[PDB]
Amino acid sequence: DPKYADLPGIARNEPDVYETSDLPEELTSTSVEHIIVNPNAAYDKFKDKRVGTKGLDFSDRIGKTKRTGYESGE
Amino acid sequence: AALVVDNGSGMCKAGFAGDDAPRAVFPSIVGRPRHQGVMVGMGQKDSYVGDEAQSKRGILTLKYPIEHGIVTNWDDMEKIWHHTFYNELRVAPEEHPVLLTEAPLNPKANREKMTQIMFETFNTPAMYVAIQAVLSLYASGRTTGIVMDSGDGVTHTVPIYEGYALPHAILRLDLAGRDLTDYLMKILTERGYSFTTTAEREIVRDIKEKLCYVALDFEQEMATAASSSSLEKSYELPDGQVITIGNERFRCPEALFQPSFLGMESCGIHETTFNSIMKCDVDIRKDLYANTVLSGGTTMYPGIADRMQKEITALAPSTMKIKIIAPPERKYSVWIGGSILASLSTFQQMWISKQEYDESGPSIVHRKCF
Amino acid sequence: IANQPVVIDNGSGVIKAGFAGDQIPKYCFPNYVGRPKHVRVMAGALEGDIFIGPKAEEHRGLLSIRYPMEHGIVKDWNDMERIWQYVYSKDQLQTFSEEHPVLLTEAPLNPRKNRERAAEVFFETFNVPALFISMQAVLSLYATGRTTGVVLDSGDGVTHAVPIYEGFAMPHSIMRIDIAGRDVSRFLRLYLRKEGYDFHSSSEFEIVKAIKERACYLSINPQKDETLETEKAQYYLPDGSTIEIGPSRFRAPELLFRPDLIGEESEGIHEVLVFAIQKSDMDLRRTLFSNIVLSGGSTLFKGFGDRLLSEVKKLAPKDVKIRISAPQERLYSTWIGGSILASLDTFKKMWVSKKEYEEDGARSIHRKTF
Amino acid sequence: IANQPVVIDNGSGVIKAGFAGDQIPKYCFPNYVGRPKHVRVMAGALEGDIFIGPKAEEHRGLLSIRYPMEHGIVKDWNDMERIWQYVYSKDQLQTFSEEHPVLLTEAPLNPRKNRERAAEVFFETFNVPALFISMQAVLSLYATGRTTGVVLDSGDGVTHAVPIYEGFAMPHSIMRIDIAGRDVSRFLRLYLRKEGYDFHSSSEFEIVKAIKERACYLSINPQKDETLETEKAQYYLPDGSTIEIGPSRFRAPELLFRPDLIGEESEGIHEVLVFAIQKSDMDLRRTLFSNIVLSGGSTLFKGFGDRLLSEVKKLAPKDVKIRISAPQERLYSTWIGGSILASLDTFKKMWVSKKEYEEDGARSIHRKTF
Ligand SMILES: Nc1ncnc2c1ncn2[C@@H]1O[C@H](COP(=O)(O)OP(=O)(O)NP(=O)(O)O)[C@@H](O)[C@H]1O
Ligand SMILES: Nc1ncnc2c1ncn2[C@@H]1O[C@H](COP(=O)(O)OP(=O)(O)O)[C@@H](O)[C@H]1O
Ligand SMILES: Nc1ncnc2c1ncn2[C@@H]1O[C@H](COP(=O)(O)OP(=O)(O)O)[C@@H](O)[C@H]1O
Repeated sequence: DPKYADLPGIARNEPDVYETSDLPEELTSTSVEHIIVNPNAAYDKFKDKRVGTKGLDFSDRIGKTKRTGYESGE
Repeated sequence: AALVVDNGSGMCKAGFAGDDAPRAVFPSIVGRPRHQGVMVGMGQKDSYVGDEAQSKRGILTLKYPIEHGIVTNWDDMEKIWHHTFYNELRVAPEEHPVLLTEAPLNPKANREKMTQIMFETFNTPAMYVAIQAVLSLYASGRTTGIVMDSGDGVTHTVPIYEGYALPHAILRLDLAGRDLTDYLMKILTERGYSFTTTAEREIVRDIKEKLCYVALDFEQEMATAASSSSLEKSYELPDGQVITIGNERFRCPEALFQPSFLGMESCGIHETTFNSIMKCDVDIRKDLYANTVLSGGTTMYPGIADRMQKEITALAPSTMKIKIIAPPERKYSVWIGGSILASLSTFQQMWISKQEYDESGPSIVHRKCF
Repeated sequence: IANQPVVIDNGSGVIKAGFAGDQIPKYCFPNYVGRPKHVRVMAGALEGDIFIGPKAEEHRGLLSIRYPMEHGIVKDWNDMERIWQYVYSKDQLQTFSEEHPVLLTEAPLNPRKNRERAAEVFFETFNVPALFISMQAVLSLYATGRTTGVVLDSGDGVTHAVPIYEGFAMPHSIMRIDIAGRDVSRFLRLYLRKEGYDFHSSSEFEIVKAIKERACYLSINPQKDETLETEKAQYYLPDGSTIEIGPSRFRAPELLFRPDLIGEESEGIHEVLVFAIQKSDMDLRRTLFSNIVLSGGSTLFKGFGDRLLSEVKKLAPKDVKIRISAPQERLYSTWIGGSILASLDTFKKMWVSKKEYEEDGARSIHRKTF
Repeated sequence: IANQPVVIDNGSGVIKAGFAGDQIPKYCFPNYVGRPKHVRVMAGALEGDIFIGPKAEEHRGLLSIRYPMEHGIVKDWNDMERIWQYVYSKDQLQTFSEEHPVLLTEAPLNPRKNRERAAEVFFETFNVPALFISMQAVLSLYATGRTTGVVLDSGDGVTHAVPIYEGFAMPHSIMRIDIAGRDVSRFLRLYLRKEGYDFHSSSEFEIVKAIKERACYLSINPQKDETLETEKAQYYLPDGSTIEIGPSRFRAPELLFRPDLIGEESEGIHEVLVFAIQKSDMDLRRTLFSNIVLSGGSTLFKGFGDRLLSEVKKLAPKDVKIRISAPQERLYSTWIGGSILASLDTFKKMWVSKKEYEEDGARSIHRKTF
């Protein structure tokens, strides 16, 4: 205020701002069956399931016939 | 009896089918005077076209109707065709069928409006649109090979094998001759020589064509250009005033190989050709390397082939042999193709007649493209 | 281990991160590194040359977008490592990488060198206690809570179908195609240029992706809707400009069912599903048709289920019950599966320890990974 | 040296001097040298043949005004050195150029020789400890106290629009036009001669500038004020004589927004602002419309903001918020910005020492510019 009050080439009794007025489907298909995912229930179903990781090797090794990973959940 | 009319953004090349060179070659520009309410003298035309607009640059506002190979002002485009047919060629459009040229991957609206005007406004007996890149092969008599037809509006690379096009391999870049002119104006202004107006823009374009050349090694040429003043050449303007272009001479054409200078955020023209070949089939790549054709007038820069050879060779395999095909007559290579194709008796069947247009509609052009 | 394992869904579009037990992924951000292309002049301006996640989304206009991974294969490893560093940073999980075990979910039938290098980072750069890599299809079954089912997981990067029966997976019946969500966005961009809308910039391509998600429907009969005059559905761009998408809405996404449109010699998404089942034993084929599970974001197109069911019905045998099941959280199904598997005590035995990796090396990852 | 820096605004119209500690420029005088009209060979006449600022104002009728700077470019360097010597005189500031560093405000996109020669003067003619040239647009943002914002700086010599976002200046979107406050004074002098008031002498050109500064309003509808009979407002000269301005008052500055009316090949002041925003990325365009800052002396015209807002609104996209935040001290904003920048601790790194200039060479000023 005192800064531009001293100066001659200053806008006085003029508006500062010139501005404009302030202005203020597939998941619902019939064909597909819709499943609701409940992870709490899914955990309970798979909770006590186990796998046999002894002798496990998925790799493309030819030696020693065919292999099947995860023997049993004993 | 047929007419070949290339609708270039820079220059309009028109003539009769079978001719070696185009009969009428003039700039595709309309010049309207900056007239005030003050009275003007006699012999005053509301809108000047071609050589007249180039002669009276001082007062006339020059507006190109084609921007990046797209017709922005169709009313002015009709006036270019009207001057081409009636004045320059001295032939009625009702007599001869007209062969037209389109850039690849252009807006569908161009073909739709193009055919409407020729059949309705000019009442031509037949009209056929051709791809500029495909025509350039007829000029070289080659069925196999890629073409780099770089115009004033856009640059495109269309690989064709044994007369079969790979549409997925087609690449379009908006970088072209007109953008280089605007770049040259800016860097000349930084040197001292200021060019602002539309008339001055055309004078700078005429200067560019004379002095500018492609460097083999950009950094080494600029380092040598900085050291010695042997590359520095003088140019005489329409006025007595003389200018010394200096290092900016060879700096302008670099943008084609490094678009980062202009700020295109795209790959260079040498990278576009390589990228297109990589999109192409593995078997035919060898033949595309053997037959890399340069077309259009934007490849008339001295030593562009030398820079292209080095850059493509670096990108290409070490075992592969890279051969660039750059004939002396590249500028009129597209039109000559049109003349050869129009002359061919086989093409006689390809023409779309007025009757066919009336029966089908303007959609007929989309069906008979490729 | 007392510290919860971190689930990292390394998707091409968006990376979904969180701890095991969490109901939904807490931290989901786009999978790309944005670098500022414009020059910094003022003092107090934006700090850093690297922007990842919401900072990149906020100030996208300044940045140049660059995806490090394409079709589930890491192109730039330096960028991919920095994003994994960002997952652990104060903005994301804000935890030590050496304290928590990691569960990575890669697409099936990826290169061995990609898996080897990816693992090396999590043992060398990050001192992780244990790493286990899992398949996308297997995790989707844990989320759905079913041991038997065919999982058609059409992602942004890759589309694959893995038939799994009562836990057993037939590795020879797995079908993978590179064509995915990102290819439709590029294919739509082709139609936008033909209509006359330019989106050259990496930021403008992200707007094309937003346009695709907003306005694209899958036609039941493609040739019928292609011929019929389409309603020009208007979309409002971020700046305020309106674009008419028109026929491109349904012509672009058709790529998923017709790969010949781009010109790739591959099977359609509908052929991938049925062919994968046909490879399976005669006895199980009817059960696999009965248990079909959709996954991935690229299935969210309007009329996907209607079009897919029509195409599967034509290819499938007569008098077979075809039941297509869609989880409501299609996008989040894969991650939720990871959280469910990771929460299980059986997961502890599945781990490859840091010590185990150091002794055996890359072999340990190939031996224990599927 | 720790001594406070001296800010000097290189305004074609009025030079604004002062220290970085000062809140406002104390010393503001016209940027021209005043010499006696009659060539004085004899003694007993005006001695020194140099009158600057108040000395020129005292003997205004006797002297002949010659501006050394035109469109932000120095024509006569000898005169400019005398003006800069007057800045470091007993009359104004009264300090040693050897003790205090200097901050200059060079116009954008000037020739490199103008920048190099200007620097040479302050190191060779003046033995300055340190010199730093800064951008006029960037300084305005420091004065306003915002990083993001469009700066439409309409000066006496040059009018230029620079869009800057988060302290990043887009060099490709910058637009510069030579039609500035000086040209409006020239056009008003022509219109005043059409009213029947001759201003033949160079001293009388200052009275045309005084008339413009006192009485000059921009009409919202020019046709209504042209049709309406004017009050014919009288202006009083120092001698006592009156001038009836009439319709020339408002119909003179119209050429800023419509320079095609007189016949000047330019876009216009409202056009250069809109185009400069349109060049920027789609994400930023909306933010640039919502954040516009007016700078320079040729914005003090009565009803300037009202006319500009209307002309921008019609060109700008629909349903977009346009906020033109003008300060009260637009005329003195550039110098205040320089004082703030000089006051910042970051400036300590920005300026180049005299010793560094002696060793490195002239090129030094170009590399440190940005
Ligand atoms: N000898 C040359 N040296 C430098 N630049 C050149 C030269 N010849 C042509 N050019 C540039 O190339 C541009 C187009 O070449 P031109 O000779 O107009 O062929 P064109 O086929 O008419 N282009 P188009 O208008 O699209 O058909 C010109 O505007 C120049 O910028
Ligand atoms: N509503 C939608 N309609 C159409 N496509 C969509 C929709 N939402 C997302 N997409 C597409 O799906 C992609 C998301 O892929 P996503 O499933 O997250 O990948 P991934 O499984 O590899 O992690 C998006 O990038 C987009 O291409
Ligand atoms: N109150 C005013 N009304 C109208 N025009 C003015 C007013 N004050 C100054 N001007 C014009 O603006 C010019 C001042 O430009 P200025 O802001 O000093 O330029 P710079 O930014 O280069 O220093 C004057 O010469 C005059 O033409």
